[PDB]
Amino acid sequence: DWETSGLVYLDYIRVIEMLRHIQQVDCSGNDLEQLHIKVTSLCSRIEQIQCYSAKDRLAQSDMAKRVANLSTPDPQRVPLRLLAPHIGRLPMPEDYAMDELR
Amino acid sequence: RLQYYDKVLRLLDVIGLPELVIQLATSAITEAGDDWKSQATLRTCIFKHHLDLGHNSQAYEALTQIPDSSRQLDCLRQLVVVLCERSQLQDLVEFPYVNLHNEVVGIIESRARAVDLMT
Repeated sequence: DWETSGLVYLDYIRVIEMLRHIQQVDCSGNDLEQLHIKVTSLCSRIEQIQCYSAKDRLAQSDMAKRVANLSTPDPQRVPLRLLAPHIGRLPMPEDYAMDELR
Repeated sequence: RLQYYDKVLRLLDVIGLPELVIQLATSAITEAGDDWKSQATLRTCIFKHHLDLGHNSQAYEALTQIPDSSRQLDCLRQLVVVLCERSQLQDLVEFPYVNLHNEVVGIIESRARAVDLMT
Protein backbone atom coordinates (compact mmCIF):
# COMPACT_ATOMS: atom_id res chain seq x y z
CA ASP A 1 0.00 0.00 0.00
CA TRP A 2 2.30 2.77 1.28
CA GLU A 3 5.27 2.52 -1.10
CA THR A 4 5.94 5.98 -2.57
CA SER A 5 9.07 7.35 -0.87
CA GLY A 6 11.20 4.35 -1.83
CA LEU A 7 9.87 4.40 -5.39
CA VAL A 8 10.64 8.11 -5.70
CA TYR A 9 14.14 7.60 -4.30
CA LEU A 10 14.77 4.75 -6.75
CA ASP A 11 13.43 6.76 -9.70
CA TYR A 12 15.47 9.86 -8.83
CA ILE A 13 18.80 8.02 -9.07
CA ARG A 14 17.80 6.39 -12.36
CA VAL A 15 16.68 9.74 -13.78
CA ILE A 16 19.96 11.36 -12.70
CA GLU A 17 21.94 8.53 -14.30
CA MET A 18 19.95 8.82 -17.54
CA LEU A 19 20.49 12.59 -17.60
CA ARG A 20 24.23 12.23 -16.96
CA HIS A 21 24.62 9.52 -19.61
CA ILE A 22 22.17 10.83 -22.24
CA GLN A 23 22.05 14.60 -22.76
CA GLN A 24 19.90 14.72 -25.93
CA VAL A 25 16.79 12.87 -24.72
CA ASP A 26 13.83 14.98 -23.59
CA CYS A 27 10.76 12.70 -23.69
CA SER A 28 8.49 11.39 -20.96
CA GLY A 29 9.73 8.40 -18.97
CA ASN A 30 6.29 7.01 -18.08
CA ASP A 31 7.06 6.69 -14.36
CA LEU A 32 8.59 10.20 -14.34
CA GLU A 33 5.20 11.84 -13.75
CA GLN A 34 4.40 9.39 -10.94
CA LEU A 35 7.80 10.00 -9.34
CA HIS A 36 7.29 13.77 -9.55
CA ILE A 37 3.82 13.48 -8.02
CA LYS A 38 5.20 11.33 -5.19
CA VAL A 39 8.04 13.80 -4.56
CA THR A 40 5.54 16.68 -4.48
CA SER A 41 3.25 14.81 -2.07
CA LEU A 42 6.22 14.03 0.18
CA CYS A 43 7.47 17.64 0.11
CA SER A 44 4.01 19.10 0.79
CA ARG A 45 4.00 17.54 4.26
CA ILE A 46 3.80 20.97 5.91
CA GLU A 47 0.54 21.53 4.01
CA GLN A 48 -0.82 17.99 4.36
CA ILE A 49 -0.11 17.10 8.01
CA GLN A 50 1.97 20.14 9.06
CA CYS A 51 5.44 18.58 9.30
CA TYR A 52 8.60 20.51 10.19
CA SER A 53 11.05 18.24 8.38
CA ALA A 54 14.45 19.63 7.37
CA LYS A 55 16.90 16.96 6.17
CA ASP A 56 14.15 14.91 4.52
CA ARG A 57 12.75 18.01 2.80
CA LEU A 58 16.23 18.99 1.61
CA ALA A 59 16.84 15.49 0.23
CA GLN A 60 13.47 15.51 -1.53
CA SER A 61 14.19 18.93 -3.05
CA ASP A 62 17.62 17.76 -4.22
CA MET A 63 16.16 14.60 -5.77
CA ALA A 64 13.45 16.63 -7.51
CA LYS A 65 15.89 19.24 -8.82
CA ARG A 66 18.59 16.81 -9.99
CA VAL A 67 16.21 15.44 -12.67
CA ALA A 68 14.81 18.83 -13.74
CA ASN A 69 17.76 19.50 -16.10
CA LEU A 70 16.62 16.94 -18.69
CA SER A 71 12.85 16.35 -18.56
CA THR A 72 10.35 19.15 -17.92
CA PRO A 73 9.41 19.48 -14.20
CA ASP A 74 6.82 22.26 -14.36
CA PRO A 75 6.31 22.39 -10.57
CA GLN A 76 8.90 21.84 -7.82
CA ARG A 77 9.57 25.32 -6.42
CA VAL A 78 9.41 27.17 -3.09
CA PRO A 79 6.47 28.88 -1.34
CA LEU A 80 5.96 32.48 -2.52
CA ARG A 81 7.27 35.41 -0.46
CA LEU A 82 5.49 34.36 2.74
CA LEU A 83 8.69 32.76 4.10
CA ALA A 84 11.50 34.51 2.18
CA PRO A 85 10.84 38.13 3.21
CA HIS A 86 9.85 37.26 6.77
CA ILE A 87 12.37 34.72 8.16
CA GLY A 88 15.93 35.89 7.38
CA ARG A 89 16.29 36.42 3.62
CA LEU A 90 16.78 32.66 3.16
CA PRO A 91 14.04 30.13 2.33
CA MET A 92 15.49 27.46 -0.01
CA PRO A 93 16.14 28.62 -3.60
CA GLU A 94 14.24 27.09 -6.50
CA ASP A 95 13.08 29.16 -9.48
CA TYR A 96 16.17 31.35 -9.74
CA ALA A 97 15.83 31.30 -13.54
CA MET A 98 12.29 32.70 -13.35
CA ASP A 99 13.33 35.19 -10.65
CA GLU A 100 16.31 36.56 -12.62
CA LEU A 101 14.75 36.25 -16.08
CA ARG A 102 11.42 36.68 -17.85
CA ARG B 1 21.63 19.16 -60.49
CA LEU B 2 21.72 18.29 -56.76
CA GLN B 3 24.98 16.32 -56.51
CA TYR B 4 26.97 18.99 -58.36
CA TYR B 5 25.47 21.73 -56.17
CA ASP B 6 26.28 19.76 -53.02
CA LYS B 7 29.86 19.21 -54.21
CA VAL B 8 30.24 22.92 -55.00
CA LEU B 9 28.88 23.83 -51.55
CA ARG B 10 31.29 21.39 -49.88
CA LEU B 11 34.23 22.78 -51.87
CA LEU B 12 33.25 26.35 -50.95
CA ASP B 13 32.87 25.46 -47.26
CA VAL B 14 36.18 23.54 -47.13
CA ILE B 15 38.07 26.51 -48.60
CA GLY B 16 36.94 29.38 -46.37
CA LEU B 17 33.84 30.87 -47.99
CA PRO B 18 30.49 31.15 -46.18
CA GLU B 19 27.91 32.99 -48.28
CA LEU B 20 28.55 31.09 -51.52
CA VAL B 21 28.41 27.71 -49.75
CA ILE B 22 25.16 28.68 -48.02
CA GLN B 23 23.66 29.84 -51.33
CA LEU B 24 24.70 26.59 -53.03
CA ALA B 25 23.20 24.54 -50.19
CA THR B 26 19.95 26.52 -50.39
CA SER B 27 19.81 26.02 -54.16
CA ALA B 28 20.43 22.28 -53.77
CA ILE B 29 17.71 22.03 -51.11
CA THR B 30 15.27 23.95 -53.31
CA GLU B 31 16.04 21.90 -56.44
CA ALA B 32 15.42 18.39 -55.10
CA GLY B 33 13.75 16.46 -57.92
CA ASP B 34 14.75 13.02 -56.61
CA ASP B 35 12.46 12.78 -53.55
CA TRP B 36 14.44 9.86 -52.14
CA LYS B 37 15.38 8.79 -48.62
CA SER B 38 18.91 10.26 -48.92
CA GLN B 39 17.76 13.89 -48.67
CA ALA B 40 19.32 14.37 -45.22
CA THR B 41 22.81 14.93 -46.66
CA LEU B 42 21.71 18.24 -48.20
CA ARG B 43 19.84 19.29 -45.05
CA THR B 44 22.89 18.64 -42.86
CA CYS B 45 25.10 20.65 -45.23
CA ILE B 46 22.60 23.52 -45.25
CA PHE B 47 22.45 23.48 -41.44
CA LYS B 48 26.25 23.48 -41.21
CA HIS B 49 26.47 26.39 -43.65
CA HIS B 50 23.84 28.35 -41.72
CA LEU B 51 25.68 27.70 -38.44
CA ASP B 52 29.03 28.74 -39.93
CA LEU B 53 27.65 31.89 -41.56
CA GLY B 54 24.67 33.10 -39.53
CA HIS B 55 24.01 36.78 -40.30
CA ASN B 56 20.23 36.53 -40.64
CA SER B 57 17.90 34.75 -38.21
CA GLN B 58 17.08 32.01 -40.75
CA ALA B 59 19.57 29.58 -39.19
CA TYR B 60 17.13 28.65 -36.41
CA GLU B 61 14.54 27.39 -38.91
CA ALA B 62 16.72 24.60 -40.30
CA LEU B 63 17.96 23.44 -36.89
CA THR B 64 14.41 23.07 -35.53
CA GLN B 65 13.37 21.23 -38.70
CA ILE B 66 16.29 18.78 -38.94
CA PRO B 67 15.82 17.79 -35.27
CA ASP B 68 12.03 17.31 -35.45
CA SER B 69 12.11 14.76 -38.31
CA SER B 70 14.73 12.34 -36.93
CA ARG B 71 17.10 12.03 -33.96
CA GLN B 72 19.81 14.34 -35.32
CA LEU B 73 20.51 16.35 -32.18
CA ASP B 74 24.27 16.59 -32.83
CA CYS B 75 23.80 19.07 -35.69
CA LEU B 76 21.45 21.20 -33.57
CA ARG B 77 23.91 21.15 -30.66
CA GLN B 78 26.77 22.16 -32.97
CA LEU B 79 24.68 24.99 -34.44
CA VAL B 80 23.74 26.22 -30.95
CA VAL B 81 27.40 26.11 -29.88
CA VAL B 82 28.45 28.04 -32.99
CA LEU B 83 25.74 30.65 -32.40
CA CYS B 84 26.81 31.02 -28.76
CA GLU B 85 30.51 31.31 -29.65
CA ARG B 86 29.85 33.78 -32.50
CA SER B 87 28.84 36.50 -30.00
CA GLN B 88 25.04 36.39 -30.31
CA LEU B 89 23.64 36.41 -26.76
CA GLN B 90 20.86 38.90 -27.55
CA ASP B 91 19.85 37.07 -30.76
CA LEU B 92 20.00 33.36 -29.88
CA VAL B 93 17.71 33.80 -26.87
CA GLU B 94 14.80 35.16 -28.93
CA PHE B 95 15.28 32.79 -31.89
CA PRO B 96 15.02 29.69 -29.67
CA TYR B 97 11.55 30.61 -28.39
CA VAL B 98 9.97 30.25 -31.86
CA ASN B 99 10.99 26.58 -32.08
CA LEU B 100 9.55 23.54 -30.29
CA HIS B 101 9.62 23.11 -26.52
CA ASN B 102 11.22 19.65 -26.50
CA GLU B 103 14.02 20.70 -28.85
CA VAL B 104 14.69 23.83 -26.78
CA VAL B 105 14.78 21.77 -23.58
CA GLY B 106 17.19 19.31 -25.18
CA ILE B 107 19.44 22.11 -26.42
CA ILE B 108 19.43 23.68 -22.95
CA GLU B 109 20.29 20.35 -21.32
CA SER B 110 23.11 19.78 -23.82
CA ARG B 111 24.52 23.30 -23.34
CA ALA B 112 24.29 23.25 -19.53
CA ARG B 113 26.67 20.25 -19.37
CA ALA B 114 29.90 22.26 -19.37
CA VAL B 115 32.85 21.15 -17.23
CA ASP B 116 35.04 24.10 -18.33
CA LEU B 117 34.20 27.57 -16.99
CA MET B 118 36.11 30.46 -18.58
CA THR B 119 35.55 34.22 -18.74
